[PDB]
Amino acid sequence: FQGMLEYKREDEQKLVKNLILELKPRGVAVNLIPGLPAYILFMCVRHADYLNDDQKVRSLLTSTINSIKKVLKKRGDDFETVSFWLSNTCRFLHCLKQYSGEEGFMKHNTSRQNEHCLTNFDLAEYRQVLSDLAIQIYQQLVRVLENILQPMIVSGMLEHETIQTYTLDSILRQLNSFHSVMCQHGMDPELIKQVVKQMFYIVGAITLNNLLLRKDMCSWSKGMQIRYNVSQLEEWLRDKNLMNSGAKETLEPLIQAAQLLQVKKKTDDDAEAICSMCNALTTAQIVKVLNLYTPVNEFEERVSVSFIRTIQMRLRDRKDSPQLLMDAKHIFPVTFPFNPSSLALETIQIPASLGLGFIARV
Repeated sequence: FQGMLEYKREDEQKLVKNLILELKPRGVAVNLIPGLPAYILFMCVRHADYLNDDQKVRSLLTSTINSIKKVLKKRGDDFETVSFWLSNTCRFLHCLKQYSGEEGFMKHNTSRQNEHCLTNFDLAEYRQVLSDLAIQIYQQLVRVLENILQPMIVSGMLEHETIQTYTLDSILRQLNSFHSVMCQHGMDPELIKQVVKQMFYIVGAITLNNLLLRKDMCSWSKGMQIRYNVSQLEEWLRDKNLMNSGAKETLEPLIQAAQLLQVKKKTDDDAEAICSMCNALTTAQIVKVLNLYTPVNEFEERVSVSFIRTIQMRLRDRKDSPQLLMDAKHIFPVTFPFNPSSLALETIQIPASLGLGFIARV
């Protein structure tokens, strides 16, 4: 057994139907072996390459890419399905690299993986197409994230009192559910990191925008509440070993506005402390918070106009962005760094549960 799979030309549509269109991401086999559809499809590409059959290679790659697009048009609003196919598209791309035969992708191969490289076809142009597809799938993934998270944020980060409708705990359970689905799917760790940064940004940007929009959100105690909430999100990062994901950093402007809500706002020293601390907020965002600041406790006092004027004067030369509200729909641009797999293709078994009886091991 050489780690290849053969199938008849006429069964190609049946092949992508069972491996892609109708393949359930919760299937027991694809859970035991994350990436299974990708590997099976790749072992199919290998046999077509071996036969030197250009029509068959062309046809299979096209049916594969088009089937993935078809699943995402149909079920693209379901996180599990999109996550599953971002992972498998990525893995398929990795395989085509790992086993391309190009010496640069061979650095981490075993001797036996090297024997499995493609020999007749340079598939570089397909790789580029696949990469672009993953970008689009990733963008869909983030939009699904945003759609589920956005109704949870104000209620859970701002309105619900966490220090004596959605709660912080709701948000944290969502984040967990997202994370564990991606882990189940075997998504690249480096890509999970980016999804997590993106999620933290959504949470942060929506919370901050509300501060910039509502007087009843700008008090000492809200600021206190926001810092407490953030520290829970940081603990979530810490527990997941995601402290170098960049996700903490996306919360920095929110943290500085929450700190802005809490500090002294009367003296020139207070004016100066604020300008030193708030290096991740624009002059516009700073001045907004100050203008909106409305005491909720007796120990809080109104920010005077002269104080605000003072703060504008100190930031006169800083040349900030005019930005006020943040785009909660911004997507940090993503990369898919090559991630070679240690799976031995010759060990791979096609589970009867996939209905692939019409393909043969070679």
